[PDB]
This record gives sequence, C-alpha cells and structure tokens, in this order.
Amino acid sequence: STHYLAFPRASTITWGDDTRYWSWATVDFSSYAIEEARLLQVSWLDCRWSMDASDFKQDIWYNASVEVMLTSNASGWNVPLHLEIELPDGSKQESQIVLAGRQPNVWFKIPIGKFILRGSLTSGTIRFGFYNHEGNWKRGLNIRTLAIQA
Amino acid sequence: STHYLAFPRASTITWGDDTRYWSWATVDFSSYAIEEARLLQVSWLDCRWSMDASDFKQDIWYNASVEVMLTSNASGWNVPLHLEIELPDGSKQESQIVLAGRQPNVWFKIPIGKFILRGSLTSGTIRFGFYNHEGNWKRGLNIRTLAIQA
Repeated sequence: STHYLAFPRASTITWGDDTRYWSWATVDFSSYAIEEARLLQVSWLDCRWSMDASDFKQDIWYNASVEVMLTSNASGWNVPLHLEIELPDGSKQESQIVLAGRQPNVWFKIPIGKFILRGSLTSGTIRFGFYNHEGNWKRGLNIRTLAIQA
Repeated sequence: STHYLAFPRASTITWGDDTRYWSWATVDFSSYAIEEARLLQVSWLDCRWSMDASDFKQDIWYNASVEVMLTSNASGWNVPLHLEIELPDGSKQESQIVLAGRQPNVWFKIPIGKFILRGSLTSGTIRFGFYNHEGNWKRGLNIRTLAIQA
C-alpha cells in the first residue's frame, strides 16, 4: 500500500534545468497535473529525492520504487544503473539494474531498496536515488514518480 | 504542478484503527494500490500528516490541498472544518470550510494553506491537517490524499 508519491520536480536531477539534456512535460495523474522528467541525453545521470525519516512510521518495513519509461530514442542502458537509499546514519541500501534488456514506451517500476526505522534512524534525512556516471551517453529515459509503500 | 502525494495511511487519524468509527478500502490510483480512509462516524475528527521542511525547496510558494468525498450517509457537516499548516517555528496557517453545502459521491479538493520556506524554516517538521472536535457526529467522509503543489 503506497504511502507517498514523490514526483521528479521534488527531486534534484543533475542538468535537470538544462534543456539541452532534459525536458519537462505536464501530464494528468489521476486528478493532478504532474511533470515527467524526460532525459534526452547525458553522460552524468543522477536523480535524488530527500525526505525525512520522521515522515514515516517507525518499526515498519518500507520499500521504495521508481516508475520510468524508455523512449523510442533509448540507448546507453547496457551499463549498471545504481539504485540507492541512504539512511540518516549514513548507511545505505545499494543495488543495480541493467535497462538495456527492457522494451520501450512501457511504464515499469524499479525497486530501489527497503528500510525500517528504529531508534536513532527515526528522524533525519533519507535519500532515494539512482545514477550512472560513466562516460557513455544515456538517452531516452522518462521518470514518472518515486513511490514509497509499506 | 504536484510535487508530493501523501495518502492517509501515512497520516495520523484519531480513531483510525477503530473499525467502529473508520474503515479502510484498497483502490487503484494510477499504477498504485492505495487505501482510502472512510469515516463512518466520530465526534472527534482529526487527520494530520507530518513531513519535514527539508523535503521541499526553499524560497518557493507551495500550496496544499486534501482530496475528499462525502458519502451517501454524510451528515454533521454544518460545522466549520478546521484546516491547518504548522511550520517548524510553531507558526500556523489556519482557515475553515463548511462541507454541509457540498454534494456527495464526488471527489473535491479542499485548499488548506500556502507556505514558503526561508532561513530557519527550511528544516524541521511541517504538519498538514484538518479537524473538528465539536460534540456532534461527523459521518461519511472518505479521504483520498494530501497533495502539495508549487
């Protein structure tokens, strides 16, 4: 059951206000207007949401996913895309996915980790993110939302 | 443009786990499963989301709204429903709406305030909420989501 949705405008996307690299497009999401972030091309791919641990209930396992689509112009995905959750104490969940195998123009959710908040970690920043910083061109990824479920 | 959605499971609802007063129902919201909170009847109506100011961008006016519906069994709305945003420094936006005038079985958004985060208020808890604590029975309110736009 989904507790929060965090749209890309709330994230920090490196080069996200440079129209050479990223565009933004308004779409309806249920009753709301959201803007999808549409990657044209970068070598430095980096998207990071930050939300406080106090936003969440303690002693409860949450899992987080990002909803994305590969465009008709998709290339450069044969590399590992890093998936990260960083907790208030600096500890991290870290995993990777290869998107090159995926079909375009279809929404799909990538799981980026699970966490539970106990003791010290029940307050302070939590980062949710994904990145690839290799010197190859990543093209044609549209980002819909971060979802946090429990 | 909507930056976050916060579903009721993330909120604190007084009597929200008592099945005499509230029920919960799973529904599809775009690609996600959410649970609407369905008020049967209470005298003490109180729903509060908490999210940190650091979740948001500074020097930017945000507005917040709650999406709700009145059921076929709706009564007790001829009173003022309090709408509140409490900022990290303890200051508040406070307003009120009378729902008795509203038609049931139709989703509608109630604006609960605007805020901007500058200086000290760019970190620390922000509460978003609504309440009525009068000794009359409030019946038949379903709650879909808190939305924060900018």
